Amino acid sequence: QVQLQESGGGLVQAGGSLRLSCAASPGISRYKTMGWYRQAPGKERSFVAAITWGGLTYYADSVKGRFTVSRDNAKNTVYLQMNSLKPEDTAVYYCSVDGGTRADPYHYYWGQGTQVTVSS
Amino acid sequence: QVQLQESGGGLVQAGGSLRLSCAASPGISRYKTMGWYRQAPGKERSFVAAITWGGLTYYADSVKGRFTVSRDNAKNTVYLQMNSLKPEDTAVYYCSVDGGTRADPYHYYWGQGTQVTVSS
Amino acid sequence: GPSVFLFPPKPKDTLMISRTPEVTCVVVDVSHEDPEVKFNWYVDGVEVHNAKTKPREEQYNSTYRVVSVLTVLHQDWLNGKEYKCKVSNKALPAPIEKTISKAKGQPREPQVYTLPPSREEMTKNQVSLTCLVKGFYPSDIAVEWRSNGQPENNYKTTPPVLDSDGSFFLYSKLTVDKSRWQQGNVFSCSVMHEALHNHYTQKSLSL
Amino acid sequence: GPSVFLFPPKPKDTLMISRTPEVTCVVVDVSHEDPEVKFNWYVDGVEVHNAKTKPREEQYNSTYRVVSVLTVLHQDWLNGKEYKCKVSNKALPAPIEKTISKAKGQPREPQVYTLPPSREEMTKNQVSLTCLVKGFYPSDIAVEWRSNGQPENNYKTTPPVLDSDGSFFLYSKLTVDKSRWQQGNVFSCSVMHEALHNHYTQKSLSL
Ligand SMILES: *[C@@H]1O[C@H](CO)[C@@H](O[C@@H]2O[C@H](CO)[C@@H](O[C@@H]3O[C@H](CO[C@H]4O[C@H](CO)[C@@H](O)[C@H](O)[C@@H]4O[C@@H]4O[C@H](CO)[C@@H](O)[C@H](O)[C@H]4NC(C)=O)[C@@H](O)[C@H](O[C@H]4O[C@H](CO)[C@@H](O)[C@H](O)[C@@H]4O[C@@H]4O[C@H](CO)[C@@H](O)[C@H](O)[C@H]4NC(C)=O)[C@@H]3O)[C@H](O)[C@H]2NC(C)=O)[C@H](O)[C@H]1NC(C)=O
Ligand SMILES: *[C@@H]1O[C@H](CO)[C@@H](O[C@@H]2O[C@H](CO)[C@@H](O[C@@H]3O[C@H](CO[C@H]4O[C@H](CO)[C@@H](O)[C@H](O)[C@@H]4O[C@@H]4O[C@H](CO)[C@@H](O)[C@H](O)[C@H]4NC(C)=O)[C@@H](O)[C@H](O[C@H]4O[C@H](CO)[C@@H](O)[C@H](O)[C@@H]4O[C@@H]4O[C@H](CO)[C@@H](O)[C@H](O)[C@H]4NC(C)=O)[C@@H]3O)[C@H](O)[C@H]2NC(C)=O)[C@H](O)[C@H]1NC(C)=O
Repeated sequence: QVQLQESGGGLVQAGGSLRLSCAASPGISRYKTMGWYRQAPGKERSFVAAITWGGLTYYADSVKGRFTVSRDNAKNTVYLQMNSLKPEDTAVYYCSVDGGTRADPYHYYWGQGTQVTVSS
Repeated sequence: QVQLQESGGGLVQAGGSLRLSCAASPGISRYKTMGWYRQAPGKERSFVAAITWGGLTYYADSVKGRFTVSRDNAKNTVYLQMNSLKPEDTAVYYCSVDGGTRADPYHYYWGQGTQVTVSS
Repeated sequence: GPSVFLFPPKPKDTLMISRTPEVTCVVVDVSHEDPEVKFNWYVDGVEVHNAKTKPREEQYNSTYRVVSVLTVLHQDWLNGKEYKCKVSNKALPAPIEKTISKAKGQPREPQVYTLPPSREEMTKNQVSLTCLVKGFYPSDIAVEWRSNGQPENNYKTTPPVLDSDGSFFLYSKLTVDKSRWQQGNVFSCSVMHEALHNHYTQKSLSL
Repeated sequence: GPSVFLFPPKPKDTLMISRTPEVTCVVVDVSHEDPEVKFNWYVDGVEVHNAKTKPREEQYNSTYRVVSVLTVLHQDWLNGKEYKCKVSNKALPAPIEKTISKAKGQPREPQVYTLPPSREEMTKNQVSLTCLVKGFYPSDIAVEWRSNGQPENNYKTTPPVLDSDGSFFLYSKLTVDKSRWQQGNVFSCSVMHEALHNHYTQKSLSL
């Protein structure tokens, strides 16, 4: 079928660093854009980052400078290098395949989500 | 590699009747619409008739009632039966395969053109 | 592949009880090899089976278009419930999501002002009576002219325009015989909008 | 399948010697598999090699957008010359053609009227000065405000609207501090259109 599997969440500390990974079924990712979103309990989805097939990168203001997204086009995986993690980064993170235009994304596929938790 | 190839043009007398036909290579016509256009010397390529994959027929006002379009889906050929012709019909007639909407056609492939001449 | 567009109800339809507003889900570019589509409708996530779908729609380009219309009750729409269309098609690896709802943000009531024809229009055979309607949110609104209660048909209204503070304005133009305005007739600009309390407001204009 | 959209020059640019008008050809949905795009431009059938082309630009959705800009002679556009953009791309069996032109039909000169703020608006903090512009064809038009010579920027104008006689009309609303209006300043609604004498007209508005 068509799936997205995140990996790499877990427990981290304020000022620590985590690297998420996201693996896509063959094809569903080709020539398409991948984004990272996050979801804290009771609140909604934030854009986090995104990278296009050509490599252009987009970031939410909350993570600029701190997070960096990256992607190996031929290996069908996208990464989210989170550095210098802070107390509100705690949420479950999802990867996706995106269309539309940054103001209005269209989500083709969603990942299952991985918990990232930071203590103080 | 000839992809459209009309056949049947020539010289006719006013009030006569001619059949144009047009056969497409396999595939290029599959699930698509075929049209007939014409061009008089010094004039512009103008719509004549069209027949859809599903069978809807469209005619320019100049030819309503006088011409009738038809298409054999299994043979990838379209026919244009011209009846009661007069000198203003004299032009090079082209078959085509079309997209877009009757106001703004997109032509996938064009025929070679066949001269039809009506004398007085 | 097939493409989906989801349309809100017409503005008049949301504002009068005698009309029936509807949400419309359009699928274009559906192939001849796979012409069958399934519609699923969800009102705030819970499925409803009340929509009516019309037969396929062969286009000029030999593609099929399919439309399904879900009638909606006025109060749901004004109260902000979300409407969701789900389109499944064998030429589509996954179903498509479209969700539509009333515009978000605090509603604000229109202000109505009438402006008489410019004295320089008085040389013409007809004069223009203008209704400025400003300050309202969301953009759905009904504006008409009447005299003596019965309607007036030679009028035109502009689309809503975003003003610099995020609310909307528009203008309505009624043309009458310059005799009519000299005659001494009273004309009325009558407007309905969801933020009004007494179902309408009107302002009059006369020589 | 890539798509092409073809855009006219800005109305003011076609009416001033100091401005340079352009037609713009936009090609969307250009794949990474075939990013190569060729533009051919034809003015009433005659090819020109004068168009200036921008490098491709990937969008958020991982497809390319390529634009080609052709400068135009003012008189050519006003006189009805046809402009044609021809786009070829390997994902595409035959090139795409789009053609643009000034609208057909007898030009009609705009009438311009200025309408003071309504009486009932003078209780508000700012007031609205209205410029009604009607009876013109084609719909291309430019509207600005000036006071004492210099431009006035807190204005908004509606799109043109089709009237019942085939002409167009619009309104522009300039909002000024109502201290200034009762103070007695003079404001001007300035409009350019091809059917105006010397291409412009102005009407003033004061207490
Ligand atoms: C990936 O992401 C891409 C980038 O975001 C995205 O590109 C978008 O593609 C769509 C097509 O799918 C295209 O939509 C068209 O928009 C036309 C108007 O575009 C204006 O305005 C928008 C904002 O509203 C701007 O973003 C555009 O850049 C463009 O701006 C203009 O730019 C020029 C040149 O720079 C300036 O000079 C202008 O001043 C400036 N204007 C403004 C307001 O800023 C619109 O006309 C098109 O509609 C026509 O085709 C439709 C078919 O979809 C019909 O339904 C509709 O009625 C129109 O039909 C046309 O009607 C004409 C007269 O009415 C006829 O003469 C025509 O022949 C007829 N054409 C027909 C029938 O085919 C259309 O809506 C977006 O513009 C484009 N965005 C950008 C930024 O380029 C991709 O879609 C994304 N792909 C995927 C797969 O997701
Ligand atoms: C084969 O032939 C087909 C038949 O013509 C042709 O289908 C045409 O396909 C195009 C593109 O796929 C599609 O274009 C869309 O048009 C939307 C508006 O459609 C209106 O108005 C047009 C005329 O302007 C009518 O022709 C339509 O039928 C439709 O009529 C409305 O119908 C409803 C119910 O029937 C009535 O209630 C309405 O009153 C009536 N309106 C009328 C008559 O005026 C337009 O919204 C779409 O644009 C949006 O999506 C684009 C993505 O392509 C964006 O680029 C664009 O900027 C718009 O973005 C949207 O913006 C919204 C807010 O403004 C956001 O909320 C959305 O999220 C955002 N969506 C995005 C980004 O996806 C689009 O222009 C035509 O409508 C369709 N024609 C018909 C008749 O169905 C096929 O293309 C042909 N195929 C091939 C291969 O050639």
